[PDB]
Amino acid sequence: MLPLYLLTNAKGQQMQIELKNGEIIQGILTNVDNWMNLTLSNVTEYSVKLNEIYIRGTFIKFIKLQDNIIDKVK
Amino acid sequence: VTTEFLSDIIGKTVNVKLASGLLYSGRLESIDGFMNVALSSATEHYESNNNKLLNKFNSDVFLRGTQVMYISEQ
Amino acid sequence: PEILPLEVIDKTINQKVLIVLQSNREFEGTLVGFDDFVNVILEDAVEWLIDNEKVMQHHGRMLLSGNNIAILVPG
Amino acid sequence: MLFFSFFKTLVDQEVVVELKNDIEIKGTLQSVDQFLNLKLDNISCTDEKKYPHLGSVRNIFIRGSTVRYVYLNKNMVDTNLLQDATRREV
Amino acid sequence: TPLDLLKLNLDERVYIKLRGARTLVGTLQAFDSHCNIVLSDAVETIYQLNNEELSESERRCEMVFIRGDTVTLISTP
Amino acid sequence: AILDLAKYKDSKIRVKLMGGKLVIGVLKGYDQLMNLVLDDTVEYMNARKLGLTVIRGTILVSLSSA
Amino acid sequence: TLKDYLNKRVVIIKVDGECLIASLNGFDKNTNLFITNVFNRISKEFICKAQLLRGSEIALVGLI
Repeated sequence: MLPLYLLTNAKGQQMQIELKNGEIIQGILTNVDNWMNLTLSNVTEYSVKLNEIYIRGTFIKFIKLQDNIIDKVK
Repeated sequence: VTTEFLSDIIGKTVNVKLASGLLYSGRLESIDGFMNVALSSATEHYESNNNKLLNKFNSDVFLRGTQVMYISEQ
Repeated sequence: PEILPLEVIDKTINQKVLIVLQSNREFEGTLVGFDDFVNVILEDAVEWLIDNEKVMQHHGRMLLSGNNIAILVPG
Repeated sequence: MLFFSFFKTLVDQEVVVELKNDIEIKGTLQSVDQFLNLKLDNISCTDEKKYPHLGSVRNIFIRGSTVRYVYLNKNMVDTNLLQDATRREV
Repeated sequence: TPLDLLKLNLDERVYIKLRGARTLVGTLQAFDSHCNIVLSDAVETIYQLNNEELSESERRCEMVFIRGDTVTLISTP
Repeated sequence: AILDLAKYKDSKIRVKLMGGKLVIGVLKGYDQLMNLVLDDTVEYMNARKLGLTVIRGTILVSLSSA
Repeated sequence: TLKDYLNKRVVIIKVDGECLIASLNGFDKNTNLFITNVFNRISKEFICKAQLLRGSEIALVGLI
């Protein structure tokens, strides 16, 4: 099935996001839309603790999904 | 307003800068929706016209939409 | 209720404005007009290259394209 | 739609494709789509250093944006038909 | 209009500039709404600064397709 | 919209832009396209203070609370 | 199209530099690759059991 669909399914799961600039962004997913604009809660980034963040779709390189992405979603 | 401006500056000598820093000085033939410029008698320069002239083009020069940054005039 | 960016832009017409692009390049001058894509009409703009270098002084009306613009600062 | 058509017309064609990040690969073009992607059969060598670290990969899918050129010969491509098409369009 | 203007120099020699300092000279045989170019009888000239000195690299190709993302300027020599 | 900006309004937010940029400022206005209107704005490209500013939403990389 | 590439191990090279060996399990029109059992080509370094790869990054894909 689709990646977007999977993302939608996994609402309230941990995922480490990587951007084009360099930084690592760890957080639990809250909401997803058609262009993959990722909103995370309980957010922490690396080379800073946050309550909530907004992440753009095009700026992402990849998303390190957890091992139980098939078990929880599907 | 933009459209009006475009309409106005047809058949005038215009400074057109691209993303790389190449300033094009020449007579404006035409321009359309995505900001694709059509110059004529163009004389390209690095940054400013006071600096050295690299190449000269008597024929109708074409500047692409995504590359162009602004269209000024003398 | 909430203040729109478009409204702000409109308000800044016929006043001095500093338009910062995504690259380390800036433009300072008087605002004439705009549209939905933020394709700014800037009268007598001064081209700055930051980190400051004065590039070129424009004597006319500059159509600043809406792709490269990052920040718009009235005054 | 002109360019897509042209691409389609080049079905089954051994052609070299130079990508953005110094990757030059030869192959027999199979499938063509709206955004101008290339699936090439039988990947062969062009240069020694530029050609990437592959070996057993016989079928690929090139992302249409990352291609710099599609290196045709003078006996492998349309021209004034394309011109005509362009003229017809606005 | 600009596109239309480029219909004149079809089937004659042209000068095309790309991103990455890649000069391409041939004859214009194709373009479209996105400015994808196909040159015949062509010859490429690659400017490449290496080891703090200038050095051109000539790639001779009697035909070449060019994607519109790379294109910057089209003219005549 | 997925990110409601009513709670972020009248509070110091930290926004990122493309081409190596960082802009901290108090969120005064917003819209559906994520174009912001920041008051008390300070760009940290070390430092660069501004007055009332308008941030675009076609190159808005990231946004967080502060 | 990447319909023949589903449920099969594939070599995927990015725009920046890296190359990944992994099982492709999903695709869309924007070339966002849903991938399982991720590994690096040169390093042979296990990143993770599942991930999403954005279409902007994909320079090349290869069936194997």
